[PDB]
Amino acid sequence: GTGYDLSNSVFSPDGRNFQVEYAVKAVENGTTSIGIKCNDGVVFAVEKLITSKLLVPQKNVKIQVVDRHIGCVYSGLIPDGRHLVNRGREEAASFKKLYKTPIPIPAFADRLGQYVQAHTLYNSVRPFGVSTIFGGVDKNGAHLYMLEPSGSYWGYKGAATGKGRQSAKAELEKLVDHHPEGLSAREAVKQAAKIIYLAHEDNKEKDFELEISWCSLSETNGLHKFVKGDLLQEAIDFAQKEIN
Amino acid sequence: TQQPIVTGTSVISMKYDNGVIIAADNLGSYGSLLRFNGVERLIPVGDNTVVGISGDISDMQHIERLLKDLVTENAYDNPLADAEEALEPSYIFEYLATVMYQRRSKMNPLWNAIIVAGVQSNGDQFLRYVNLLGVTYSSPTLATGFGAHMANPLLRKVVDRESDIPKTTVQVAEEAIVNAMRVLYYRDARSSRNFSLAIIDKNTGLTFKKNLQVENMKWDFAKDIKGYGTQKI
Repeated sequence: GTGYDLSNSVFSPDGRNFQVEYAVKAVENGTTSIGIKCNDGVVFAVEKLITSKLLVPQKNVKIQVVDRHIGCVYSGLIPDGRHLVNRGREEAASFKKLYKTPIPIPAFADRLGQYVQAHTLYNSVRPFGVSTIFGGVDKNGAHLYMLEPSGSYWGYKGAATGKGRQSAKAELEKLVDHHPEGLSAREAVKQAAKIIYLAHEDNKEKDFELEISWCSLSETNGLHKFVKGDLLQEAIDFAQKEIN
Repeated sequence: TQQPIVTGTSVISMKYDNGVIIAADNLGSYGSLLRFNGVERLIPVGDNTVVGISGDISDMQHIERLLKDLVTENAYDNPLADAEEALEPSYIFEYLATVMYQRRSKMNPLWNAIIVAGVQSNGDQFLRYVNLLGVTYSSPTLATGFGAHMANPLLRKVVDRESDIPKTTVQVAEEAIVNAMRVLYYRDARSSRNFSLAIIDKNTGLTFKKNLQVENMKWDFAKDIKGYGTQKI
């Protein structure tokens, strides 16, 4: 028959949920965001399209902090990403309250995944429209995860989602091949700036602003912090050199 | 909480020309038993606020967790958590005071007396008090329990009015605080010789001194006390 793509949680004769795939398309329509796991932490980066010079630069932050050690950046429908980040913050607060210890990165990943999978379980709720790359440093070291609107989430050496996800994935594969020992935190920041600058060329019609955060056991003592000032400009210059 | 179990004794605090000083003993009393030592009752929040809690230690730990959660929540989606949009002492106070008055009104209070001391963004000295009843008052000198009875006269001899705050130096205020701690150790059965002391100066910042001890105690005259009246040997 027909009509399997009009209601959420409805399995097509193939075994698919078409509304989830449409949400994935909505994600693919979003900007490019990447995460890079280094030897002692993770680095998140995102492109912010400067639709007009009326936008206040360095403001309109896109990377959200969870607890004090988790970083999250979502590609797709930004409001849905904020909803998911708020839910994750509530989950982290609950975990810390009950077990005192801060929530581990895998636990947080599974919480977000179960939330999204529940959102893919009823025809009364729309699937999420954001792919979220998140992670941080816990007692077991660095962790980088990516979660899709289907509720599927995995741990990554490097992850990327958005319009320029393919070029970013190729550059991340190059980085993984050329660095088996692992990247350093600042090297990961420079590579994230480079990959963001390289993926902007797909939509070079309008100028963009780079936003980078990192959580490193040595560089930030395990806390999620926004890369700003001298390091951000250094990464921007590194990328500008790398393009040409 | 309807009856305190593990209790924290007095807390003292005063204002001086460039900020505030607060102090409290490190004793957790299980009623009449001096059960726990090294119990820090001064909780720093940021680089401009110290909260001194006296009373039920369980509710004190609850307030510790609440302050940590408040810091974490103020960090959320706030790129200015390091500057203009950081937790001011007045914010932390007003929040704690709202919580205390609510807990009172629900007939399940937090058996505590809290003194919030810090320096605002503009440099002004903030010193205020709340309790299980939600009563709020602010004075150049503030103390809880036996502190309010014994330390307050000594500390007010230094700063009786607001006009005495600009004249009072950090050394004078710290010496007065130490003398008040010694007097409390003299005449408070639930006091401790070990205490902690925080100084919030609008210039120097937050100085937190732990493991301090009461020194220069006068006990020699006890050798001459004999009997209770007519006895001589």
